[PDB]
Parts: sequence; structure tokens; C-alpha cells
Amino acid sequence: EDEVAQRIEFDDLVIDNGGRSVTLNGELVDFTSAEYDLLWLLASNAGRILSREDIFERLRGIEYDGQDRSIDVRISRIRPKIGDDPENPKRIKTVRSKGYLFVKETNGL
Repeated sequence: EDEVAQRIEFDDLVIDNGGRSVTLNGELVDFTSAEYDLLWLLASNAGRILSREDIFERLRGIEYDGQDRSIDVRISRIRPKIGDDPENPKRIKTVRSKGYLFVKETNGL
């Protein structure tokens, strides 16, 4: 016998494919379908770095009504939606010069 939750947790954020949404702070963010998809993608790889476009090309690869892939800013909205820092998320942005690493904790050594 086996059973799984399909809920994924990192800090005070919980991402949920069992309900296709997310909670933060026990208080129910509800990300957009793509912001949730890309967040899920990163969080489901979390601790591996994901090169911005690799993520978006996994979920979408679309231009919308001329939004010109404002990826770092859109992450800078995931930032306050995941309880994160004022200038960049400790959870996500760049890591060094690469992508979006969704972290588990922000320091290895």
C-alpha cells in the first residue's frame, strides 16, 4: 500500500498539485495558472538551478498580448507572494548568473 499528498513545502510556502494552487503563511496565496506552473516547476526541481527560459518553455513559451517575457519582475511578484525579501527573493532569483534556482535553504557552505 502507498499514498502521496502532492503538497510541496519550502519555508512558510506550500505548493499544491493535489489542488493545482498554493498556500503561504497558512493564508492561501492562490498564484495565477502560469505563475503557479513556473513556481511548481522550480519548487519541484528545488535545489537544482533552472535557466529562466527552460522553465517558461516547459509551461508556456508564449508572448501573451505583448508582455515581452518580463520574467525577473514576475519572479519579483512571486517574491512577495512567497513571503520573500524586498529587492530579490532568497527563494529564487539567478543564484549566480544562471536562472531561477528555487532553494530549499539559501546557503550550502
